[PDB]
Amino acid sequence: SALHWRAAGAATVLLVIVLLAGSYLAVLAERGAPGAQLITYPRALWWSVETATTVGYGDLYPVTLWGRCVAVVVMVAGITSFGLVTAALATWFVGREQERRGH
Amino acid sequence: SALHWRAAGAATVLLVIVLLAGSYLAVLAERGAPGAQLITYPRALWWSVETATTVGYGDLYPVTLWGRCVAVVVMVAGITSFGLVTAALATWFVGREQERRGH
Amino acid sequence: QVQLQQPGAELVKPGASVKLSCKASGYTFTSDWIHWVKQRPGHGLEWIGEIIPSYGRANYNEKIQKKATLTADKSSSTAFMQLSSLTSEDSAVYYCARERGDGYFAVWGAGTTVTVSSAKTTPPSVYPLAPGSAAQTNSMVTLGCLVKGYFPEPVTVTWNSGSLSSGVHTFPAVLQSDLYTLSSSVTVPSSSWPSETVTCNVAHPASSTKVDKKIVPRD
Amino acid sequence: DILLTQSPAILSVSPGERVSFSCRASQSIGTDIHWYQQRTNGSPRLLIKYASESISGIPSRFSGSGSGTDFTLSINSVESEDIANYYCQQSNRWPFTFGSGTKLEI
Amino acid sequence: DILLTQSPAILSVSPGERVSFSCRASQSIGTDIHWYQQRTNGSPRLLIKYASESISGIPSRFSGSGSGTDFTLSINSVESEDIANYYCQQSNRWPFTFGSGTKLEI
Repeated sequence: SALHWRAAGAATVLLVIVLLAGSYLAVLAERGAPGAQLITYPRALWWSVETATTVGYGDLYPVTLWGRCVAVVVMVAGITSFGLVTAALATWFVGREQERRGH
Repeated sequence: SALHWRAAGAATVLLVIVLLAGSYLAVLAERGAPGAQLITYPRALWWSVETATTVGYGDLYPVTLWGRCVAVVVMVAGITSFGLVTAALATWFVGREQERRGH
Repeated sequence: QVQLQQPGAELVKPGASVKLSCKASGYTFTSDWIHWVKQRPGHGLEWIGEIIPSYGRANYNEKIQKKATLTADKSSSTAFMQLSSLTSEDSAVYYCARERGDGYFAVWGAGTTVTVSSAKTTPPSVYPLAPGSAAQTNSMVTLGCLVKGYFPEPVTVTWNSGSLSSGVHTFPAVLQSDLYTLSSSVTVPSSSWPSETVTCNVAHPASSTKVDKKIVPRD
Repeated sequence: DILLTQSPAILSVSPGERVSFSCRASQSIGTDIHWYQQRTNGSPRLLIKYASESISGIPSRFSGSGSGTDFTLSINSVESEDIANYYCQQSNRWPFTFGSGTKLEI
Repeated sequence: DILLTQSPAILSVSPGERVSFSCRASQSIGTDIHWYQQRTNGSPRLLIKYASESISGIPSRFSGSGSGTDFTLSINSVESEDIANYYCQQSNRWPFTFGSGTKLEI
């Protein structure tokens, strides 16, 4: 198993873990802030997914310092994992194309 | 036809299919949930596109478990297809640059 | 076409149940929803529920007492609404309507009059209404026929098999001792009668009867 | 659930006059409002969809307007066949709901 | 903080009748409303969650409806064991809050 597919798999598993820990930590950070909506676990999980994908529905967001910090980690983990998959696909394409040429 | 252009084409067609199935399945998941807006097909189609691109207008989103699950598939199919196109462009650029050097 | 076909009437004893049908025609898509709408006499429209037949998933108005269960037969393009444990509150016209998943009801059924009662079904008696011997006529003449002693609603009164629409009132029925009575009036040129035949057709769906009565001068 | 208020409940107008039915939504629903006409013992008939879109077969006499919460159905030049109950209906949010109805009277 | 208005405060109904408790939220809270029953000197009992979801052990007689600001708890066929105080509660926004309560009376 080549490095890029291992990394892609590792990144995926890591992202799922970041999503779950982020849903938990967001609820713990946001309860106690008046007006916060990011305060039950199922919808926090939905929120951490829409944050990692940057899908931008705007139905849920953190209002506290630590929930925003948690949100930043989730954004970066999401954007980064997806970028890694692209890099892994590009390594595949570039290698399969060397072969098509002989090299 | 090299692998990366076939994959890019395959991904594009696949994404269109995910968009159509997602628009249908979102309406089926969201009707029956009070307050849901993602409940007619034309606007669900618009919604599945803004989800696959992550364009984040926030005018429509799912409120049920299964509509959110459908939304996740559409997010991932979108982000992934676009990443594949980047990987395909990078394979092109890297090959065309080998040639410019002789190799 | 007629795109949504519903039975005209169902009579239901209190506590019992009835399964209303709605047969669809015309263009049918996998994406179509069939809705059901309740209209109690003299009141507004009330959304009951919806089904997508090409999947069988149904949703309901949760704001009211759940009386209904929606099913569909893909084979026969028929949608059914099972109304259970009915009381007088459930007496109404129930329409089905088709929605292409784009929000509005393009086409409706004629509706099914549901009557919750213990009274016997009774086909109507139909009698001529022709002027008396001393009535002088204008250039018009008014005829009619009297639809008496039927249960439940409704009856559908035409004249000459529908071909005679201008000059026609049918009155709302009155209810006495658990039977309905109405009359229906028709006005034709005094010249044209009786040389030209005039006949009311009274249909009573709940008894599956349709009868004719010619209006001829008093002999 | 979205409440659709139609007031007044009865509208008395003289023949050939313009007439306007009000339909007000309890919250903003874009243009996701449709209008039905129901005459004495007939079934409802789609008149106008998405607040202003014509339906084939409906006299040009009928038009619709509004967006947000306040919707109007209009009849240039009223005539006898327009006697009916007029209902609005929203598809913005589940469940679909109907206004309480406005009777036209000449 | 989200205010939950329950009016009227007392509801007088005859046995076997349907009955409806109102709960109105000061702002839109989706379906994030729950209903508790508390009888004389007992603790509150979850009846309905998320505006309409059944709780195992609660008579089918109980149902809920609403979304946005206006919520209704309903009892088909009231009976004596239903005498109680009925409270709604929201989990949309911190802090959780309770309605002021509606006493059922037969």
